[PDB]
Amino acid sequence: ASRSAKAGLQFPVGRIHRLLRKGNYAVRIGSGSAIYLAATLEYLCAEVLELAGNAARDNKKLRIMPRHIQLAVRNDDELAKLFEGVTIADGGVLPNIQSALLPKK
Amino acid sequence: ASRSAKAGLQFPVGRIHRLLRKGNYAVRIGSGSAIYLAATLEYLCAEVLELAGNAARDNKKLRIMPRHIQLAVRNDDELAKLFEGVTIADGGVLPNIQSALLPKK
Amino acid sequence: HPPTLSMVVEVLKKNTERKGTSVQAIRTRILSAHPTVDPLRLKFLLRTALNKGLEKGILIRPLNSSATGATGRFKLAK
Amino acid sequence: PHRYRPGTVALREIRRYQKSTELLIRKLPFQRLVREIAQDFKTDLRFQSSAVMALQEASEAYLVGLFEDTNLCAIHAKRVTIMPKDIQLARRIRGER
Amino acid sequence: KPHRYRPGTVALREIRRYQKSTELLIRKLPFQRLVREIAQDFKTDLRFQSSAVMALQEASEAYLVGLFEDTNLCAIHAKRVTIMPKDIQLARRIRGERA
Amino acid sequence: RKSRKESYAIYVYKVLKQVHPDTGISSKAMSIMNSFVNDVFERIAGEASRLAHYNKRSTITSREIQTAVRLLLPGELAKHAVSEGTKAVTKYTSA
Amino acid sequence: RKSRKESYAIYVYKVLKQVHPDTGISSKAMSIMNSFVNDVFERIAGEASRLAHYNKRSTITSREIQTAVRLLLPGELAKHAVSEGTKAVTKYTSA
Amino acid sequence: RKVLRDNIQGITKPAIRRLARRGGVKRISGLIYEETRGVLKVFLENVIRDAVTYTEHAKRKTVTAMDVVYALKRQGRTLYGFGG
Amino acid sequence: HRKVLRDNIQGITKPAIRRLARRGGVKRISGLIYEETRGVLKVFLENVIRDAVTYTEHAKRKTVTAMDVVYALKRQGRTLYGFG
DNA sequence: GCCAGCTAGGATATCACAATCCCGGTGCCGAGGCCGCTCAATTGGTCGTAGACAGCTCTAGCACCGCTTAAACGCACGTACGGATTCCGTACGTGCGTTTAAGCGGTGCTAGAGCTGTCTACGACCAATTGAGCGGCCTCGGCACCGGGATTGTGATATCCTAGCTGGCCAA
DNA sequence: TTGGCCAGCTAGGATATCACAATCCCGGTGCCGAGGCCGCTCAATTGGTCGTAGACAGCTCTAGCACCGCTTAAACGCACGTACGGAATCCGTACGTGCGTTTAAGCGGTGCTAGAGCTGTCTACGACCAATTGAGCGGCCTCGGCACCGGGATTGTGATATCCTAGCTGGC
Repeated sequence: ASRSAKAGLQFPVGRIHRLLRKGNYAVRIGSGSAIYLAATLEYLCAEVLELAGNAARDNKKLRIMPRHIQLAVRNDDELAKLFEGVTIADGGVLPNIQSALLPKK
Repeated sequence: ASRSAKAGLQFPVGRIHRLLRKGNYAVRIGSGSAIYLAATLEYLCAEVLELAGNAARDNKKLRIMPRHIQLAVRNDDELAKLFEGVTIADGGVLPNIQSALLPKK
Repeated sequence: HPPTLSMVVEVLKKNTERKGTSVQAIRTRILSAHPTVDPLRLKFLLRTALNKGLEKGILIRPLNSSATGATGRFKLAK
Repeated sequence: PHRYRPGTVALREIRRYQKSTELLIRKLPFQRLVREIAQDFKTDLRFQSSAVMALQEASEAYLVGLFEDTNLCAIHAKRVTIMPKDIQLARRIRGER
Repeated sequence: KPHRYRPGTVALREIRRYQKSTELLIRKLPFQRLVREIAQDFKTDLRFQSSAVMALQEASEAYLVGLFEDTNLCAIHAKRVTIMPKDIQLARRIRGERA
Repeated sequence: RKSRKESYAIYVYKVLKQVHPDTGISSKAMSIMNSFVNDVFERIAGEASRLAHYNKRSTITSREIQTAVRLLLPGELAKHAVSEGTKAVTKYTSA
Repeated sequence: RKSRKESYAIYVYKVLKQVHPDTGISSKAMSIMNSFVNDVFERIAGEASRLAHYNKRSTITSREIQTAVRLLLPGELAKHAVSEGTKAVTKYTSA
Repeated sequence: RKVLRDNIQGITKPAIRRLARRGGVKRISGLIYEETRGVLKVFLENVIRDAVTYTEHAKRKTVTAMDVVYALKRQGRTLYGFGG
Repeated sequence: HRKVLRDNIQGITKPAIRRLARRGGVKRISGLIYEETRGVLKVFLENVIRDAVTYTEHAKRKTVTAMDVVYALKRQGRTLYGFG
């Protein structure tokens, strides 16, 4: 059976494991390491996907639009402050307006 | 005999070679690669040392002072523009004055 | 509060500066002189008042720059 | 006849272009540019279609990101126009020549 | 009449004085004890190598100065000879320091 | 045609079920997600590999992994993610 | 005491002869030079290693090295340095 | 093939309009745009160079998008959405 | 008996920040600067030591070597020379 | 009521000085230089294996053509914001003058980091199997574009209200 | 007669008024990117080996920490004072806003090539094992450049004295 089932997870732990062997990082690879990294990736995908959809039904689409990923990463510090040098194809920019730009009153 | 002699060089080509093997970069290492990198390091040491001394006898010392390395890297674009995130212990800063700071006339 | 030229000649009397009083000094002394000045027209009202005090001869000019009669220092005629 | 006040329009397209994500330049000039600037490094080069897509996307992203910085600089300068001096100032601060 | 230097004289004077010298500027003891508190929160009872705190001070001083000259450019662009905080967070944000 | 782009697509797409069983996706966004995860991967890998070499180990294991993750990930990510990995490893050893 | 800091010190210090047979050195500066060269080393190493993995090679050789060097080094460095490496490799193969 | 020249004006004056707009700036001085034409023109230099070096390393003479993305990511300019 | 220190952020004195800025080529400074600078400094420190201590404990050390510090600095692109 | 001397200020040439640079000598220590150990280097034979070469096809890069409109380009024009001026207020430099606490040197404590030796839990190797994941084809339901009305928001106007203006009325 | 009181003009500013078009929100459609489905397969999945990298226990000594007495000198507080920053004004222009004319790039559509990825073939070279040795590292001794100190040269700064010259008050 699959360790992923034995881990209850979605990424192929043995596949990441071979990535490590042909990742040319260390000569020796502990087993649980791959599981642990897989769980990390589980979670990371979790926020990014969920909050993209969060934005998604906000302008009420049924499917994810890279607009929405772009916005999704914009509104959270913990994400953008993780993703500085990150530029997104067809991402666009978050809606920001500067105050003094506005008409006086 | 030493390849360094057979290369006429100053850095230990076989030593860098073992660095590569325990550098965990590739499973396979071509021989001339180490020689080539050694020559690079030759040159790099050449500019840095020579121009530090260049500054050195300028305020006329007999020995190199990290002041002088700091200055040495400052005056050349090709070096500093190589060495942005580089901070030097007891380096200090190059002598720069801004114009408008001066008395008017 | 009376009309503007009265305050202008008043602050002329109260300011014994050797070069008189700058349009800056004129305006700031006017604004520090009365509260009901309606601050939305002091610059224009005072500028026109200075023009009228100059053309009438009420205002005399110790030092100014040409074509900046409204930008300078004035004195009362005596 | 009917006439708009200055800048009101400007703000309109500010919002317009801050809503969508398309490509803001015209292609053929851009790929032309890519070609000659490539010429200087090797003769008779060749590009994939997607390569220039990445080129334009990175380019426009870089330009808009530096533009907003220049805008901030002007805002600092008690200022609503962008002047070259603002450009060099921001460029210096980010530290590229 | 005691002699007086007009203002900015001493300014430019030890601008040269410090812009030529190289030693450490902050008193080491206050620095290191500051380090000790700021470390305490993350883990208790932490032992520090002598060289480590000196490295900290070196890097910190480099960072602070490097920010300072940039703030200087910010202020001069304001046609001002003084630094004000607004310059500081201006430069900080342009560098991209989210805080 | 005899080639394989061996992405992560099925995986992340299967992910987007249990949180949002109703939502769709764009292919471009899908590609961005793939590129994303391969990124976060090899940065974690680079971190840990540098680490063990410092520590003159030859082995990569979950403990140095968890440090490296607690290194790169800023904020409350560092806590929830490590917790999930702990529990995941925990149930795995349970056979 | 039974340990070895196996620096590059003798090497760079022997270097500073043939250019400046008369000049001295500070120990701090000497350490900075060591740290320097180990830096430029592992950055070159990282470059080349990334390269061959792109190129699905398993071998690191002077050719990919020379590209990587021509990559990182800006300006006329890139030319003189590659020239020196060429000639050095050249005489080496001459046995 | 033919050698082409001077399409730098090809970044047209109104294009820098659009860029300004997405940048959220209101009004512009004239002297910007050639300066703009300056900065853009340098930037491509720094990347395409790297890109072509990537290409020729693999003994290539057709530029893949992958070449571009590697060149960018080395410049701390990570871009997503194109291949891997 | 364990030493717990408090509010030494003020320990950086008025002339301290003065002289530092003086290195930076500034002659004229506001009194309102000092407080944020010490705050500024503070955050940078809380940035560095954070990973550094994790580095140290990664080794099961509870004394910090300079190497921990230098690797920390390295990680934010703040390369320091001379100590390792 | 009108002219000279007074007087004030302002620009320019001149002096004093104290902060800085430069010098010779002193001593001090960090840099340099020699000697002894060894392990991490060279050196030689091997295999097998990634890599060089060679040929093909067929996929994508590329030239080219026609068309269109949509975007660009050149032009008036004015207004609204930039830039130069002044100035007044003060938050600043800056130069006493005191005090502490930072440095510094020393000592005593220790523990915690590090090196030594031990065992063993576990991780690659390898052969064998499969079912899970790739991709290729089809369908369909979400959505981009088209067209029309409604709301807000903007720009101009007419009015209201007000303060100052200017002339009429009355007492000195 | 005439200057002050008054009262109504007057002009302007503030203010509410109305008019339009820009976007938004609504429908409607064909269009296509997502998705379901099926077929192929290769990395994953098991089990056993065997080795070995790490885990633990057991020391020692080094470096860190804490305590202690001088020694300032750097810092703090404070007085004084001015030159800078805010502010505000005023003038000039240049760039946004609109218009009218042009054209050139998308597009789409097609014919055309070469070069990229594929297969298949040969081999040189580097990982590997064991032997050998000397260059490198540390350890020790040393001495020659330097930092410090002290004792003159210089000068950029702040003050000063001269001069001039222009607007006011005494004299004739």
